[PDB]
Amino acid sequence: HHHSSGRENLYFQGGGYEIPARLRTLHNLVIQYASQGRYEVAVPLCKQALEDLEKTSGHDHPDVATMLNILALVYRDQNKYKDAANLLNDALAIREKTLGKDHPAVAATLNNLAVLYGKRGKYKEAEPLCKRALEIREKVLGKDHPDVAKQLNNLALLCQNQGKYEEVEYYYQRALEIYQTKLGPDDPNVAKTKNNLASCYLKQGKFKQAETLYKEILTRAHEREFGKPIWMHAEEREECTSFGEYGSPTVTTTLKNLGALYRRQGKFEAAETLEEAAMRSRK
Repeated sequence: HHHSSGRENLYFQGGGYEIPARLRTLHNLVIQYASQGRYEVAVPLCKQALEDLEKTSGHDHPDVATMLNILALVYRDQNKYKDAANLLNDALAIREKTLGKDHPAVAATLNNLAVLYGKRGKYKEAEPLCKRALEIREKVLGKDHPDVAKQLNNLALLCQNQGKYEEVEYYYQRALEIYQTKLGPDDPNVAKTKNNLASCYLKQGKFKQAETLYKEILTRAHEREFGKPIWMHAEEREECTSFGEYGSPTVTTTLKNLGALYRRQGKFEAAETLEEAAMRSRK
């Protein structure tokens, strides 16, 4: 019944209140079968809604673009990449024509082309599409909106795949700046963006800068519960009488990361500490 704002370009404005009930049902079935990956049913029904809609309002209409966008994504999941790119451009052309060059639906379609090219390793081609979507999101939502930040994270990983590390660090820091000011410092996106930037640092050999971000994430996590963390204990075990001295999903990964890093550093007692603490945090 409900759908993410990220897939809004696959749905009719508001209800679709004035869309004939037949075309509304036909749309819901296309969506339903495509979810189950049952493309035998999904495609004809889509081709039919497309045919039915072209008769009613012509090819250059927002609803044609909607059914094209749905179909284009079915073709992409079928690994029919060239066909998918064609429909999305056709859908882009219509949306530019009927809704404006800087409409949210346009940004959505560009983010679909960029994803398609990127997942096919055509990062250079994807990059401007992603940047146009970002210039649209800025215009519409404002330069400090969390959705503008979400977009920066996608652009930064697109640039990372091209080794453009100076642009990457900038985008990740701009996105972290937004998620820290516009959202809480204990918002999950803050830790997510930090791990992403830490990954970039790792590529570059900046192990110490990544170690810092892992520690920062693990500190605000502990300080939320009881304002020493697992890593201070790890560093204590690394350095080292009647009885012995016996002893969030975005955090469990950070523990796997810092454990991996300590191991990379050859700090094995500190590594085992976090590696064991990660296995515990998973279960």
